[PDB]
Amino acid sequence: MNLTELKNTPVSELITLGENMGLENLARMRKQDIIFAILKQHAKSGEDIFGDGVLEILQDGFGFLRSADSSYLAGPDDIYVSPSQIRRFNLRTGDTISGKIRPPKEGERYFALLKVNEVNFDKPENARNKILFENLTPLHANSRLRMERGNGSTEDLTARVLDLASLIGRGQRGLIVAPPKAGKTMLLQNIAQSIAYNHPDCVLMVLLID
Amino acid sequence: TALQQAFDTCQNNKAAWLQRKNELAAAEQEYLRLLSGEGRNVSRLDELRNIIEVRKWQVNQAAGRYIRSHEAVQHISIRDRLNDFMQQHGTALAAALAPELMGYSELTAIARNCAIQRATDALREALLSWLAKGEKINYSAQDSDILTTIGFRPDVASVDDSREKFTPAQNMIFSRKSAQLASRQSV
Ligand SMILES: Nc1ncnc2c1ncn2[C@@H]1O[C@H](COP(=O)(O)OP(=O)(O)OP(O)(O)=S)[C@@H](O)[C@H]1O
Ligand SMILES: [Mg+2]
Repeated sequence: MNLTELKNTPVSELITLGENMGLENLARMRKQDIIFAILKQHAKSGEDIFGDGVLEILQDGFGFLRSADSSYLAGPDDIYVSPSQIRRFNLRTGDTISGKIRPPKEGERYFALLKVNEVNFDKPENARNKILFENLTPLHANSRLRMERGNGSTEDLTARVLDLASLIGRGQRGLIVAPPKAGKTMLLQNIAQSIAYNHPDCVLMVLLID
Repeated sequence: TALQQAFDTCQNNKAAWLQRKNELAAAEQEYLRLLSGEGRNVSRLDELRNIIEVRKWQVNQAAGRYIRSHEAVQHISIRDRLNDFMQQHGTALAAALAPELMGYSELTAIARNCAIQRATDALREALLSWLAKGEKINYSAQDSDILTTIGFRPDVASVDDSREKFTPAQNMIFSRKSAQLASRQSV
């Protein structure tokens, strides 16, 4: 089946479903190994298996496919991608790929990508004739990105202050300088909640380091 | 023969101002309709407000241009009617106003403009006394149709929408915004 749903499921029911349909011991190893084993056995059963994620090209033009749920770990469940598919479907680095996948055979140990059904959420042939990001000409921020929820929340005050403090728009390059113990993380919480509420169409990404 | 071109310019400026009014009204009613809706398209509302501001500035500019064209048409029509009235009654006006008029021919600029202002004052009391009867003043022979189509005064909307004035900073920012909107419409 589609590995995304089972990957998003917590470990307890993953273990119980591994054990209830013909597995020996799954409790005492990592989640990635559990997913790899259950995918291998389900593929040996014979049903179709689906995968999706983000493509990474190594230094030799050789492709892995990672999952955003695992925060792009180099887990055993990463999808094999040969350079032939990269050159034939003509992808980039960081594309979003979804399609049927192939169980590994002798000589390899990651699941291979059989066929692609969607690249960056549109038709695969439509991806080839796409314009590069660097070729795009930049501009200034035009569309206002309001940071007011409008629900009259008690904490919404903070977000309201942001609207009174600085103007944020699409394409804006923003910096928040602050010493430790100043509320940066929950200010980011408020910003993310405001983006999710007021603007549910724009893609929201929250990146954390160390 | 420039009066016909001036009339055409006034007509097309009027048409531009009217059409500006039409898309301003359309954007206004669409924005009120979206406000009446329960959608959470806040960014849509912000860009709609930006559109309202840009269209209001465009309407003000078009109204100002139309007013300027109307004044130019009135001035040129008055000048032409003045010329073809004076080419008829210049000798009579000169006979009735003679002293300062042959004073102009050899006096210095100070005496020249003193006589000019004396004559204009005298005709000022002349007109204010003549207008006592106040009969129905008719237009001229061939410019009557032009003056009727242009009208005695411009529309009340085209003058009240121009009460607000913008400093050159606002003019520059709204010109940039209008150019950006034109680029958006083109794409
Ligand atoms: N809007 C707020 N309402 C209530 N408490 C707040 C608010 N903003 C900050 N605080 C308090 O600020 C303290 C620190 O909050 P944090 O967001 O963890 O600070 P920080 O900027 O993230 O610094 P770090 O993450 O510890 S390095 C906590 O005690 C919070 O309760
Ligand atoms: Mg924090």
